[PDB]
Parts: sequence; C-alpha cells; structure tokens
Amino acid sequence: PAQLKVLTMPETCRYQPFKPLSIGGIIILKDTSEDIEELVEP
Amino acid sequence: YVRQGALIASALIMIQQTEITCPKVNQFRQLYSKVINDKHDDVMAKFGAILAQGILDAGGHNVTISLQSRTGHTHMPSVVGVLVFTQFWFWFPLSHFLSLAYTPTCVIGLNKDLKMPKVQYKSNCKPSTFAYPAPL
Amino acid sequence: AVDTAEQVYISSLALLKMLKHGRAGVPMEVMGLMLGEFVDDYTVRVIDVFAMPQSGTGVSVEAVDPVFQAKMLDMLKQTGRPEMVVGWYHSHPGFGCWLSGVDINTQQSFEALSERAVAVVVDPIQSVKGKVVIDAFRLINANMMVLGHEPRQTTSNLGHLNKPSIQALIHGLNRHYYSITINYRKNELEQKMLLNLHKKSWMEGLTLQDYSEHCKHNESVVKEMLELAKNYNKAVEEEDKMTPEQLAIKNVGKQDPKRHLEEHVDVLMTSNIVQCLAAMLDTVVFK
Amino acid sequence: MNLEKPDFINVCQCLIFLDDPQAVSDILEKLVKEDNLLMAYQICFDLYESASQQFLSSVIQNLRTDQTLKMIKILSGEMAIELHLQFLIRNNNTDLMILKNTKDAVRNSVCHTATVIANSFMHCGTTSDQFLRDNLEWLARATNWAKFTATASLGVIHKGHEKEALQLMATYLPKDTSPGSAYQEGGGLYALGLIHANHGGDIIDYLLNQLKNASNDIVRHGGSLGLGLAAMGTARQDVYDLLKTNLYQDDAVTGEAAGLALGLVMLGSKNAQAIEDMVGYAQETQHEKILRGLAVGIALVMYGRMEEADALIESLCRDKDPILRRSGMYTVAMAYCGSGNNKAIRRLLHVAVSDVNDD
Amino acid sequence: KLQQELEFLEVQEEYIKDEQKNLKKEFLHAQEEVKRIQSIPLVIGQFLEAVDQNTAIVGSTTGSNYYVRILSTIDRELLKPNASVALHKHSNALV
Amino acid sequence: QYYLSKIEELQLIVNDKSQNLRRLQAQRNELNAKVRL
Repeated sequence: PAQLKVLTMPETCRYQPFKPLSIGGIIILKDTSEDIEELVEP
Repeated sequence: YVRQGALIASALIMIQQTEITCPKVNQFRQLYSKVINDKHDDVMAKFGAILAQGILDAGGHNVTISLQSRTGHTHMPSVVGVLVFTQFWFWFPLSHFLSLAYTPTCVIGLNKDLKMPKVQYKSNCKPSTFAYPAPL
Repeated sequence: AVDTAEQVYISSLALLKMLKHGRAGVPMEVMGLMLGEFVDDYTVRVIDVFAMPQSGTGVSVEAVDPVFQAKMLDMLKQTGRPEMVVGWYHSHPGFGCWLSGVDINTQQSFEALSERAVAVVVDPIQSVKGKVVIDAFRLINANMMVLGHEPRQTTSNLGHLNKPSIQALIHGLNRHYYSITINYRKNELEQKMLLNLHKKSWMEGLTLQDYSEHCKHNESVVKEMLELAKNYNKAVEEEDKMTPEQLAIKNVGKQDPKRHLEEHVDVLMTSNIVQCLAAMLDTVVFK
Repeated sequence: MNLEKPDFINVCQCLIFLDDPQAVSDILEKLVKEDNLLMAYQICFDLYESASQQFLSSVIQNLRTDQTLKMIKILSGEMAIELHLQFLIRNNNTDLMILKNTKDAVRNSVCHTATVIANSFMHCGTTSDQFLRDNLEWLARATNWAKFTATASLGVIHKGHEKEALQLMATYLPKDTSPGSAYQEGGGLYALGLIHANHGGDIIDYLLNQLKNASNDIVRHGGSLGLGLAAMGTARQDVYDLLKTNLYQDDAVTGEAAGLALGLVMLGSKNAQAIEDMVGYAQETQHEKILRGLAVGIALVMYGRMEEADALIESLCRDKDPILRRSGMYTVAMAYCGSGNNKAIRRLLHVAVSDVNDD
Repeated sequence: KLQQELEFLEVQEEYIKDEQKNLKKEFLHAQEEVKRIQSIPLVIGQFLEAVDQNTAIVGSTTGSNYYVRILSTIDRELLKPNASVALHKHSNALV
Repeated sequence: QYYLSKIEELQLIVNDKSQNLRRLQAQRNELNAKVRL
C-alpha cells in the first residue's frame, strides 16, 4: 500500500477500475468493450 | 539468544521493503549476509541469523507475513504462526508453523472466472524500488 | 543414542542431602548415587538422593557396596517410596565441572549398568553464597564423534545459558554429548511450605531497640558523615570550570556525591525512623 | 447499508462491526439474484477479506441454504489460494549464491537445519526440488534430530499443492525406507499437514483417520499438528475427541502436539469447557512437553473477547506455573490485539516488570 | 479529529508513565538485591598498584601475583599504592 | 477545539513527567545490569 500511495493510475489504458486504486486488494474489472482482447497468462 | 532474536526481528521488520523506507535496510541485509558467512559465531546466534535471512528473503520478495489486514484487523492465523515461531526456546523443531502466516499482496483485475485480463498499472515516483533487487 | 535438551527435576531435599553430605565429607570427595527414574527419554526426575561413605580405597565401584545398596533400596521400598538408580552425584573439591579419570571410569561402569547414568558434578567448595554448580553430562562411545558430532539434538532449548567450564570443555565430559539443563521441583504444597515456614520472621518485627547500641552508633554516623562533610567539601572547591566530568574521571575520590551516595544517608535515615516508629508505636500501645 | 447505491466498501465493512452474518448473507443473495456481476463478486471477496472465522462460515451456510456457485467457491478461497500459488510460481525469486553460502555455513550444530529452512523460505512455492533435493541429500547424515525441521522445509516449499505435492511427500514411506530413523514417519505426517495447509474438510478427514489407525510413537506429533492446521477453528467433534483422548491418556511425548491441536481447533471460540480442561490438565501433569503444547493451546484458545479474557487471564497468568503465566498472557495478548486495551496492556506490562520469573 | 486523538493520547502517555514508574520499586529492590558480594570473611593479598579502574594487580602473600578486578566500593580514599589490603576468601577480590 | 487544547496540555504535562520516569527506570536497570556484571 505504501507503493500504491506513490503509484499513478493509468487512465489511458482501456481498463478502468470500479473499486478505487488506492488500497490493495482484489478488484473485479468492468465488462470491457466488445470483441474482447488484452488477455495475459501470469 | 537475544542476539538471534534481534536478528530475526530486524529481518521481520525489513521483509518486503527496500532501502527506500530507510537507508539502513541495505546495511542490515549486508549485516545478515556477513553474519551468516561468519561461521565462528555461537550456535544460537548463527541459527537465528540464518532464520532471519530466510524470513527476510521469504519467497524472493514475493510473500510476506503481516498482521495488518485489508481493513486493518489482526490476522489471527498469522498471529499464532508467529507465536509458534517465537516459541523456539520451548521447542525449535515445533516452531515451524509460520507457513500459515503468509499474507501476499496483489491488485487483481479478474473480470471473468478464468480469463485473466491484461490489467496493467504504472508508476512515476522515482524513490520506489521492489521486485527482486538481487543483492548478491 | 537420543539425547535431546534433557532437563532434571531435582528435588530440594536431594539438594539438602547433597550439601549436608558434602559439608560432612569435605576433603574426602565423598561419593553417592542420584536416585532418579527415566519417566521418559529426557524428562528425568530425581526426588530422593542418599549419602554413602567413600571407602578407603577411594573412588571405586566396590566402595558403593552392592549388598548395602540393595538393603538400602529394600528399606526405601518398605518405608518411604521406591525409586530407581539412573544417576550419581559426587562432591568435587579438586576442580570444576569435569570428571577425573577415575570418575570417568566409574561413570562408564554406571553407564554399562544403567541406560544413561548421568555424570553429575557438584562442587561443595565453590558453592559459598549464591552459585551452586550441578552439571550433568553423558559419556559417549567412539561412534557418536565419527557421525554428526555434537549429539545435542535439533532444538533451541539446551543452547539457553549453556556455558560449559573451560576445564569441562577440554575433558570429554560436558563435551562428549551435551550439558543437561537443570530444573527445581518448586511445586506448591512444597514451595509455599518452604517460604512460609522455613524463613520465619513473624513477630520479630516488633523489636524496639531505641539505643541498645545506637547512641554510639549515632556518634559513628556523625563521624562518618563528618568525613562526608570533608569529602563533599573537597568536591565544591575542585568543581573546575572545564566540564567537571573531565576533572572527575581523572580525580575520582569516591566522595559523598560520587560513591558514598545519598543511599547510605538513606540507610542511616531509615534506621533512625524505624527505631522512632517502633518506639512511638509501642508508646501509644502502652495504655 | 441503506444507501440507495449498493457501494461495496460501506456495506461489506459496517455489517461485520455490527456482526450481522445473516444480513450480509441476505444482501449477497439479492446481488446474486439481480446478477450484478461487479457488485456481487467484489462484495463476496471483500466479505472474505474483511471477515474472519465463525463469520464467513455462517454467511456461506446461510447463502447456500445465478451466481451462488461462484460465491460459494470464492468464499471458500480455493481460487484465491490458487491465484496466490500461480503468482508464487511466476514471480518467485531464488538466490543460488545464497543457497551455496548457506551450504558453506552448514556445520555440525543446529545451524545446518537453519540453512535448510532459510533456503526453503526462499524457495517457498516453487514446485521444483533440485537445489533443495541436493541440499537435503548432502545433509542426509545427521538424522533422528533434523528430520522434523527438514520435513518442515519440504512442507513450506510445497505448501497448498496437494495435486502433486501429496505424492511428492508420499514418496517417503517410512516403514520400508527406514525403521531405525524413527522420525521418518513423523516427518511424513508433519509435511502432509504443512503441504495441505489452508485446506480442510476431506483434508481433515483423512488426517484424523490415519491418526486413528497408526502408532503413537512419532507419527502423532506431525499428524496432530497437521490435523489442527486443517481444522483451525472448526472444533468439530471427531478431532476434539481424538485430541481429548490423546491429552487425557497422559501420552506426554505427544501431549505437546495434542495441546497445540486443541488451540487450533478451538481457535477464537472462547470455549469455557476447553479452557477449564486445559487448566485442569495443567496441575495434573508435570511434563515440559505437555506444558509447552498446552501453553500453545491456551494461547490461541480465544481472541477478541474483551469481556471474559480479562478475568480469565487475571486468574491464569497469576497461577503457580510459569508456563501458565506465559500461556495466560499469550491469550490476553492476542485477545486484546487490534486495539490499545488499557487493562490488557496494564496486566501485560505488570507481569513483565514486577515478577522476576524469567518465563 | 484532534479532540479525541488527544483524549486517547492523554490516556496512553499517562499509562506508560505509571507503568514504567512501577519498576522503580522493582529496580531499587534489584539494586539492593545485587549488593551481596558474599559479605563474608575475606583474606589478605597485598595490593601492588591500581593500574586503572575495573582492573588491578594484587600480590597474595604466597606470591601468586595475579591481575584482579577492582570494585567501585573501595578506591583511592584508602587505595594507597603499597599498603596491605583485604580480598575475598575464595575470590581474592579487592574489598 | 478548546477541550482539545486543555487535554493536549494535560497530555503535555504527563509526557514531560514520563520522560524521566522512563529514564530513571532505564538508568537504574543499567545499574542492575552493572552490578550483575
């Protein structure tokens, strides 16, 4: 959370959070645009 | 036994944090490195030093033991896990219950149940470092 | 071949028998066997111990008479409480926490007889005011050293306050296997009985003693503090203007402000008021 | 809670201060019925993250009896643990040089055990045993003392990976491999508990079943600790009876594990029957292993009480036995943790500075 | 905000003052506990000279000149260089 | 915010007291450590 304090939210990206990006935790992402993209496998 | 307890405590305070929090972080890490390489120390002092090094580098700056929760309450499983680990004077072989005290952090953006989105975040504050500095 | 951070629940009366037997046979290095039982591997408990006269031969296995030991054991079984023999004790005025060559040999014979037969070194002469030494160890075979040495098992308990003596380190004992931690059976109905009854001062706090030796004691007190007068005098003219701590370190005198502190004056003050209050309390009682 | 917009943070958090497991179960049901994916999904994790034992179990029971199956799975946390595992696989960081200099620091003392634990702490959740396997093989000379710590090291590296780590530890069957090294079997059970940590239900069941059908020599130590680890706070009847039978049989060699398991199963329950059984057994027995394990059991027998712990610990931490003093304050310390409880801190510091008893 | 913050603040600071004040009785007792130093019949080995503080060289009557530690109870007030002094029986320490 | 300031002053009074009580306890404990040494 200290790193989150100095963190900057990238609003330029297609993904925007519903839960505020100020406190660490799990957040569900909003239903993205049609023809879903941006998939990663960590 | 006080010296090894201080080393374990100084390691526990320094988990998951780099030198940005305090310039002494690198000094203590090199202190832990030189005492674990110093094999002429006492058995108990060396034992706690190595446990200090293990808990400090627990998972490779990946997992951490924290009593603070998301809303700030105590995480009782972690509390007793530290209690059992602290109870090395009673029984060192019985003091290995700390594995349940793992409290990792993650900012997830999982919209689906299986699909993992490319939820990515940025940073712009220069005095901030983490994610495996690789000291030695 | 398992010897963890073992602890001995030695009993207080066993201690008293040890000190009495050592005080009786001081220069003779009197021998005895610690009457204990292995309730398990490492929580050995000793409730009783006996005193045996060392034979004229010296430290020998035959000095501990087998028939006499057997008759003593039968007497304990009939009257008292039976207890096994898994240890021995010996007043050791010669040197410290280690065992002499003959002591090692007779302990080896005891180890052959018993399972451990702990080697306990109690020094009757070094124990004078505050420190009594009771160190227990085990003799090992040659196999323990060629395998992973330091038979001290994997735990962080016997490393607490484990300071073997330098003479014990260079002997095999206290170095062959480990040093056994000691514990005292300070159980209640036993410990509360000792503190309440043995150290008995219950109506002796009513003593008055106004001036039995105190008029001349006050004369001495005034004279001693007159010396403090000169000392606290000497200080005020020293009192140099160069950070007087600099002067004090190289010119220590142990004067009233430095070493003969206010605590000594408090002792004199407490002595006076105590006699005052006791005399005044009984004065109002005198009705 | 009554705000028109069902915001996540206010309704998840306020309901647990007021202790309304039924109400938060009802709102989750309405979110499931309306199929508000963001609201229902986020609130369920937030309930899982912010609530604790006896709360999340109550809510899921009232929720079970459109997204109900998803809420049940995510409240159980298996997906969250799996996400932690996969992150621990990806962003894991190991230091080979630190593995070697610890191996250099290996000596005949207990220090070699420390090195193995430290390397395993660095290798936690790697699902790959080559460096650690070689280190264990190199240190496979001082057994019958260091197996318990070595199997602890294997437990932490393969924790929460019962799909394959169960077989990886099952490759150490004790009877045929080594009868002489009696800690081979106790290490096997101990790693099973550590590997299957954060896993209950069927995990509790086969642990207790094999603990019923086994010896009482060494297997009971790791098995009881693993049983309590899987049944943390459950206090289910079958494990409690086994633990009570083990405790009152006066099997002192295992009573340390039995007492530790008692605390885990009565984690936070404030069971007056449990504490009186623990206290009563303390005066009856005079074994250090029993005392230390019973010290653990009384330590985590309750937390967050603030109504009974103050009087209970004033009676227990004052008691004759220093172990009872140490365990008594363990209870009050974690029963008043989370807030600056003046009375608890008063008693905690008073026993620190007044009595000279070292324990 | 700061109203209750200072309220609780007053409480906590006040508590640690009294709690830490409770040990002075314990520590006066401890200070009076450690001053036993045997308090028992001593012996004589003549002092050679006070080399420094906390270090000294004494000569027992049989010779056996060995370095000892000088306690702070007695010092230069009667620590003349070559006068006969008293030392513990089994400790041989300057008293 | 007036009872605020009054309580701060009473906080300040106690904190000034508690400075030396900690220091007195620490220095005497050092003395006990010295005599034990």
